[PDB]
Amino acid sequence: VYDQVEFDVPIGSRGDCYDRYLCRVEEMRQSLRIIEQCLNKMPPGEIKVDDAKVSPPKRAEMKTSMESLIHHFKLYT
Amino acid sequence: NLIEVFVDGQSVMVEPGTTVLQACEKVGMQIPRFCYHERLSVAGNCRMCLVEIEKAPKVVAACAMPVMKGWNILTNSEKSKKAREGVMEFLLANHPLDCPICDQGGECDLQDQSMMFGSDRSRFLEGKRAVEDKNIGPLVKTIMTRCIQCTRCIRFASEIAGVDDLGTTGRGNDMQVGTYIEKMFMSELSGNVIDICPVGALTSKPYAFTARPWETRKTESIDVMDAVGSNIVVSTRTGEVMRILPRMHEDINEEWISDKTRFAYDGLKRQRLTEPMVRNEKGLLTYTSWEDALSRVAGMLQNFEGNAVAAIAGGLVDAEALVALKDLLNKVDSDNLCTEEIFPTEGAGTDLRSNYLLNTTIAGVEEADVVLLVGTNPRFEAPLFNARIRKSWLHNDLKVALIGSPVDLTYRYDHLGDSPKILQDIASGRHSFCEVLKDAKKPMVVLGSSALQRDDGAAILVAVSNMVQKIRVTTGVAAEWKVMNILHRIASQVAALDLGYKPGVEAIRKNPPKMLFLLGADGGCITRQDLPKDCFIVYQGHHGDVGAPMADVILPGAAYTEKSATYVNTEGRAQQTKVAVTPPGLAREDWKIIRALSEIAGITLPYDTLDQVRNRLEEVSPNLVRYDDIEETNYFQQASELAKLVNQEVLADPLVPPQLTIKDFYMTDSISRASQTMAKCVKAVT
Amino acid sequence: GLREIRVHLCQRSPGSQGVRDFIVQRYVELKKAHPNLPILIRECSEVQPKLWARYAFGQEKTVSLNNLSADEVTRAMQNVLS
Amino acid sequence: PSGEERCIACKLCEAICPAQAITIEAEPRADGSRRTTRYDIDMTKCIYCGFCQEACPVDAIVEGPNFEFSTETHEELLYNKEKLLNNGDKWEAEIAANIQADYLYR
Amino acid sequence: KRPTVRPRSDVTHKQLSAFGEYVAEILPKYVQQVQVSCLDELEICIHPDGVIPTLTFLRDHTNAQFKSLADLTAVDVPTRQNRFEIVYNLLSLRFNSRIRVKTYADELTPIDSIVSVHIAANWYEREVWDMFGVFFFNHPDLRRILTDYGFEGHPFRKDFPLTGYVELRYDDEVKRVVAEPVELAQEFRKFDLNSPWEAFPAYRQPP
Amino acid sequence: QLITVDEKLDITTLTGVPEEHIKTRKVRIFVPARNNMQSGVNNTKKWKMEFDTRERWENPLMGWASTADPLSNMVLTFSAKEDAIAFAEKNGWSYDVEEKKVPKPKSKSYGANFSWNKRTRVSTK
Amino acid sequence: PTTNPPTARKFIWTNHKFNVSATPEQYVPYSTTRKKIHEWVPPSTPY
Amino acid sequence: TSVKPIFSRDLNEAKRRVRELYRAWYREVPNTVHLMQLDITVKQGRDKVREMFMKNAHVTDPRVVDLLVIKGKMELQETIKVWKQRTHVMRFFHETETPRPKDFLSKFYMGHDP
Amino acid sequence: GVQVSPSGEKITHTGQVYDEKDYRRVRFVDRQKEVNENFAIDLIAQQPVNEVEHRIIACDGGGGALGHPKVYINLDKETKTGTCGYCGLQFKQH
Ligand code: SF4
Ligand code: SF4
Ligand code: SF4
Ligand code: SF4
Ligand code: FES
Ligand SMILES: [Zn+2]
Repeated sequence: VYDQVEFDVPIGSRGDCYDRYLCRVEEMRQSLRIIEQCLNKMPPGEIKVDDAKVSPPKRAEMKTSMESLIHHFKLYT
Repeated sequence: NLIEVFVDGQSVMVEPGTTVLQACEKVGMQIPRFCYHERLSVAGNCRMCLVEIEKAPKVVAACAMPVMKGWNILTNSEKSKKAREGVMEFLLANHPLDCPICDQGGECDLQDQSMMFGSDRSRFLEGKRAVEDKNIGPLVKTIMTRCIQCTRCIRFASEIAGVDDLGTTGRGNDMQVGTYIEKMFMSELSGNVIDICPVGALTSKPYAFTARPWETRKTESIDVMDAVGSNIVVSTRTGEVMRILPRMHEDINEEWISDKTRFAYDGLKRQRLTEPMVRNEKGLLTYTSWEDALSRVAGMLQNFEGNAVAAIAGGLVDAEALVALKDLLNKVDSDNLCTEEIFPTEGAGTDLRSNYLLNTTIAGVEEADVVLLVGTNPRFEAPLFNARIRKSWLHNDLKVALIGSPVDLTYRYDHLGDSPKILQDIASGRHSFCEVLKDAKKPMVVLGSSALQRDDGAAILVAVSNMVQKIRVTTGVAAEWKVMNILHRIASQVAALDLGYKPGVEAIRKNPPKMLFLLGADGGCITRQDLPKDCFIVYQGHHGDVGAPMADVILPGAAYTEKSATYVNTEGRAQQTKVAVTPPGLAREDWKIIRALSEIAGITLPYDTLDQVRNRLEEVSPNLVRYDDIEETNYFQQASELAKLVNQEVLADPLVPPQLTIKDFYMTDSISRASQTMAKCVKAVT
Repeated sequence: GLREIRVHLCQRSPGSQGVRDFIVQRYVELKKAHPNLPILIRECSEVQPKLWARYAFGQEKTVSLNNLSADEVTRAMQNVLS
Repeated sequence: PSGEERCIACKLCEAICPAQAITIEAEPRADGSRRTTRYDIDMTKCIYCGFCQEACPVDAIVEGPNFEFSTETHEELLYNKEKLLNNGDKWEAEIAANIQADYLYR
Repeated sequence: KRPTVRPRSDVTHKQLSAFGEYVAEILPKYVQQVQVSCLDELEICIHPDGVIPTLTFLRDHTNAQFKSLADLTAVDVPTRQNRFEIVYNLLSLRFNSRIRVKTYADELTPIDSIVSVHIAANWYEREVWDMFGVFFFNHPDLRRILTDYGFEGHPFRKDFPLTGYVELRYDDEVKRVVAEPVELAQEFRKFDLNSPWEAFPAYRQPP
Repeated sequence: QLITVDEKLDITTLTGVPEEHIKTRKVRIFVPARNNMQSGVNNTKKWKMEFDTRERWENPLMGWASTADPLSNMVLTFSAKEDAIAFAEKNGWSYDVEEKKVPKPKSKSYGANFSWNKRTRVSTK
Repeated sequence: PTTNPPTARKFIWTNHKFNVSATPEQYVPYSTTRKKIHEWVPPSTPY
Repeated sequence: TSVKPIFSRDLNEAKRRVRELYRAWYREVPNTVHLMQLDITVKQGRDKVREMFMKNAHVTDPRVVDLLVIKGKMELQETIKVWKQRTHVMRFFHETETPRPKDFLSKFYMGHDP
Repeated sequence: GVQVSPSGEKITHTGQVYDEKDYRRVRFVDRQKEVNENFAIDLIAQQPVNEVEHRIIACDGGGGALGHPKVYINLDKETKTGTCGYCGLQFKQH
C-alpha cells in the first residue's frame, strides 16, 4: 500500500558519511510521518486470506468442522 | 478395431469395451477414485469420477461408461469441478474428526482429494452421525463411523477370498458395512482390506498407534515366508521396522500379499540371537566373541575332513551363504551339502531347470484352460497362486480338478480321490477326466513338493511324467507351452537345487559325520541321537527353539530384512533384497562369517566383497544374477524318457497335505512360531 | 578324481547349437550309465557356452564349447571325464 | 481437568518443528486408549517459535512464560515426557489464564 | 473483482514481450529461449559464448540501460549434461524495470566473466567457485571466501549432503582443534512429504 | 581448438569425498512404487537415486538413532534412466538398477457383473 | 489472586520448587520406553 | 570426444604446470613450518606433498588436471599469504584417526563395513 | 501411584526400568530420577461414568473450545460403555 501514504525521500549531494547519517535520521522521521497515517487509517477486517488451502484456519472451526481440520493437518505436515 | 477420442483436443486410440478412466490414464491425467481399483469389479457408489462430455449436457461416471467414438472429454472444467466440490462436501458432512487418531493420517486418499479437488470449508451447521464398532478379528481394528461406503471390501471378499460373509445391512444413512453378527473374518488374505480401504476404518491392530508414514524410510525387499517372490515395501523408523506393505508386481503378487508375510514382522524382535554362544565345561551356553568361536571351529576343521563334515540348510537362508558353504566344503573335499527338505531325485533329480520349477510362468495360469492339482493345499502354501487360480476360474471359464482329501476351498471343482493310482488310471485313459483333457487344450498339472516330501515320491513323479507324455500325445501343444509344474514352499530350496546340493538327509543317514554345519534349519529333522556322541555342531541362524538347544556352537546371522541376498521363487525368478536395516549387537552377514572362518582356517577364498560373490554366482549358475528375468527350458521330454527307465512304484495308503485347519497356515518357521500375534490369531480361530 | 560336472549354455543362439544337439542326442546315455554323479545343465541367455567341472579337493576346470558340434562335445566330455 | 493427558501422538509438532528437535515414539495404552511412550525435546535446538502450540489441535503443548531455567550442564536441557509433565502440573495455574485470554485472537 | 487474487494485467506482458522480440532480432546469435512469465517477468536464455556481448548491450544501449546487477546466482539440476544454470538479475532505473538472464554451464566447462563491466560479480563469482564448482576466466582473485581455508568439496550442489563429511573438536592430546569424520548423535530425519494426487493439471508432462 | 578424447568422464577428485564413501557405496536407481494405501500416480513418474543403508544404532543416553554415514538421507531425482546413469558413472559410484514395473491394461465390461452364463456374476449390490 | 484466584484443581504441585541446577534433586535425561528387541534366554541344563 | 578445452590442450602442458606447482610447494614448506611453529619435519611435509600428488595418478583428462592445478594454486596462495594456521594445515594427517583396518578380519571383528 | 523395583528405581508410568546389570544407571548416582506421581490411567478410571438418554452424544472435552474436536459417539451397545478417544471419558445410555 506504500502507493497510498505520503513519505518524502531524502538524498544527499556530496556523498560522505555525514550525508549518509543525515539520510538515516531523516528516514527515521519520515517513518513516523508514515506511522501517523497507518494508525489514523487502519481499517477493520481480517488478517489471513480466507483461502484455507494456504493459511491455516481459526481454531474454533478447526475443531467443529472437518474440511478445515483436514487442511490444518495438511498445512502442518 | 481401434477407436478414437479427442481429449482436450489431444487425440487417443483405444479399444472397445473400454473406460473413460483408462483413456484418461493412457493420456496421463489421473481421474479421482473412491469405488475403483483395477483389480476389482466396478460400481458407481462414490460419485467422484464425474466429468463433462462436450456436445452432450449431462455428466457421467468415468468408472463405468464406455467411450463412444468422437467424444471430446473435459476433466478440469466447470461442471466437473463443481460436481467434485459438492460430492466431497457431502462425504465430509459426517466423516468424524478423527484425522489425528486415524492411523491412515498421511496416506488418506480422502485427505488429499479434499485438500486438492475439494473446497475450503463446510456449510454444515448441523449434527453428525455415528455407528457401533464391530469385532472382526485380532488383526483388523474396525472403526465404522468412517466408512464412506465404497464397497471395496465387499467386492474384494466376494471375488478374491470367496468368503461371502461381508455385506451391507440397511438403507439410508443408517447403512452399515459388516457382518450381521460377531463372526470372524479370518483368512490367509485377510490383511489386504487394510491396504484397500482408503480410510482408517479397517486399520491394522499391531501397527496401529505406533507411527506415521512420512517419518518412515520405505526400503524395498521381498518375502521368504513362501517361495512366491512377493515384492514388499519395508517401512523403517529411527532404525527399526514398523510395518510391511505389498509392492506392485503385475505377475507374482499383483498388489496382494499374505497375512503371514505382513504380520510376521514382529518375530524379528523375539527369541533373537546376538552373540556367539559356545558350550562350557558343564555344557551350558556362555557368550563369547568371534575370536574364540572361529578360532575354535577352524582349529577343529583343520583336523576334520573327508565326509565327516556335513552342511545342512533350512529355509530363509541365502544363495550367498549356500555358495560359500559349497566352495568351502569343496576346498575341504566334502560333498554332504543338503537341505532339511526332501525332493525325490532318482532318475534325473536336479540336473534340468525344466524340472523342479514352474515350467509355466504363474501368469500363464490366466490363459490356461484346465488345471490339475496333485495333493496340495495352495490356499495355505503359496496362496497368491490360488488367487490367480481364483480369478482364472472366475473369468476365463476354467475347469480345475485335484487329487487329495476333500479340502475347504473358495470354489467348487471335481474331486478325483486320494490314491495316486488315479494317475496311472489316467495315463491309460479310463476316466472321464481323460476325455476332458484330450478335448481341452493348454492343460496344466501342478504338484507340490509337500507330497514329494513323502516316501513314495519318485514313483508318483514318474507316474506323473507318464501321464504327461500321454496328454501331450493326445492333444496338440509344443514346448512353447508347458504342462508339468512343481511348486515348492521353502525359498532357499531352489537356489540350493540350482547350486547342486543333496536334497535330503539320505547322505547323513548313510555316513554319520563328526562336524555338522547347519544354517537356518529350525526344522529339527536332526538331533543328537541320530549321530555319534562325540559330534560337533555349529548352528548359524537367527532364531532359537530347536536347532540351538542342540548345539556345541551358536552363531548369529541375519534375517530377510538385513542381508542384500538373492532368492528364487518356484519359477526361476531371481529377486534380490536390499539392506533395509542393520542387525543387532554382534551379528554379521553369513558370507562374511564364512569368509572369515576360511581365512582363519587357512582356506582363504577370493571373496572379499558381495560383488565378487555375485561374479562367483555368474560363474556357478548364471540365472541367479539375471534379476527379474526368467529362463525357459525345453528338455523335459528327455528328462521324462530318462525317468521312464525307473520301475519304482507307489504305495497304496492315501495322501494328504499336512495343513488343513487354517491354524496350520501359521506356525511354520521360527518367525511365525515367535510372533506374539500369531498366537492371538490361533487362539481366536480356536 | 572327478567330483561334479556342470554345463552353461545360451538357448536360442548359434554358439550353443552343438551343445543343444549333444544334449538332445546322447546326454541320456551318460546319465543312465553313471547316475551317481552330479551333471547339472544350466541355460541362461547371452552367455558363452562353457563347461565347468570340479574335482575332489575343490579345484575345477573351465572349457569352452563355442561354435562346436556334437562330436567335439562328446570328445571334450570324454577328455575331461578322464 | 480429569487428570488425563492431552497428547495423542498426532506428530504435528514433529513434522512442523523447523529444527527437527522433537522425538516421538508412540504406542497403545493397556486401557486401549492411544498415547505416547517417548516425547523428548532438545531445548538446545528449540528456537522457541510457537509452531507446536499452533498445530497441537488439543492445546496440549504450550510454550510457556518461564525463562529462568538456565543450568550448569548440557543434559538438564534434553527434556523428556516426565519433565514436561512436571512443568505442566506446576505452571498450569498460569497457562490456563494466559490461554483463556489469548485463544480468541487466534 | 475477487479479493484473494492479484490482477493479471496486460501492459507488462505486452511491453516485455515486445522487448524480447527486440533483443531476439538484434542477437539472433547468443540467444535462445526468451520467455515472459505469467507474473510479469522476463527471462532470456543464452549460450555461454555470448555473455559479455549480451551484458554490454543491456548496460549500454539507451533503450535498456540495465545498469545495476542486483544479483548473480547459480542453480543445480543434475538430470542433464549441462547441469548448472547461471543467473543474472539486472535492474534499470530510467525505465524502472528488471530482467533475468540465464546461461547453462557444467562442471568441466568454465564460463566467461563480466568483471570488466559489472564489478559486483568479482565476489559472486568467488562464491560460485567456492560452493558449486563452476569456474570463471579472467578473474584476478578466485579463492574460497565463505568456507574454511582448507575445506574441500562443493556443498551447495545437490549431492554434497547437508550434515557434511567432517566435524570438529578439540583434543587435549595435541591441544589443536582437529577435524574428524561425522558420527552424529541424532540422525537427520527426512520426511516423505510429496503427495501423489496432482494439483496442477496445466504443468503436466505426458509419457 | 576442440579435442578428440573418447575417455569416460570421472570427477571423483573434484567431488571431495574419501575412498570409503565413494567405493563401498552401492547406489540404487529405481522408481518409487506407489503407497498401496493410496491410489496416487504422481510419484511413479521420476527416477530416483538412493544409496544402500548403513549402521543405524541407538544412542545410550536417551535412545535416539544416530548414524556414521551422512549420505543415508541423500535422495536424488531424475527424469530419465540414461541421465541418472550418466551422473552415477560420472561421480564414479557402483550403480544397480530396478527396472520399471508398469501396470497392465484391462477390459472392465461392467455389464458382465450382471451376466447369465458366466461365473463373474456377483451376488451383491 | 485475592481478587482473581485460580482454578482449584488437583494434580498440581502444592510445594513449589526453587531452581534445581546442581542440587542433589536435579534433573537428568533418560528413555521413557521399554526394550525394543527381546532376546533368547538359553536353558540351564547340559543337553 | 569433440569438446572444449580449459587452459591447455594435452596432458603434457597440464604436467608442465603441475611440475611448476610441485616446485612451488617444495620451495615453500620450510617457510610454513618456520612461521607457524609446527612440529613435523620438512621431509614429512614433502612426503605428504608427493603423496597428495600420486593419489591423483589415475587421471587422463587435461580439464581434470587443470582444475586440480587451480585448486592447488588457490591453497598455495592461502598458505604462503598466511591465512591457514596450525590446525588448517595439520588437518591433513588424520592425526586423530585409527588407520581404517583393511584386514577383512579386522573389519569383521570391529564393525559392519564389507 | 508409583511402585518400585528390586533395586529401588522408581518405575515410570510406562514400565521403564534399568535392571541390575545395566550400566546406564550411573547418572542417577548422587542424583534423582524425575517421575510424575499422578498416573493418567488411575486418574481416568476414578472418573464417573456419564449417563444420558439421547443414544448419540457429542463430546468436546470440557470447554466449548479448548478441548478435543467435536466427536459424536453411539451408545446403543448396552453390553458396555462408550469411550471418547481423545479425552478417555466414557458415557452410558439410559
Ligand atoms: S480416513 Fe482418517 S485421515 Fe482421512 S478423513 Fe477420515 S479420519 Fe481423516
Ligand atoms: S469399510 Fe472401507 S473398503 Fe469397506 S466399504 Fe467402507 S470405506 Fe470401502
Ligand atoms: S517452539 Fe520449539 S519445539 Fe515447538 S515447534 Fe518451535 S522449535 Fe519446535
Ligand atoms: S501436536 Fe500435541 S497432540 Fe500432537 S503429538 Fe505434538 S504434543 Fe502430542
Ligand atoms: S469411481 Fe466412479 S462412482 Fe466411484
Ligand atoms: Zn471427549
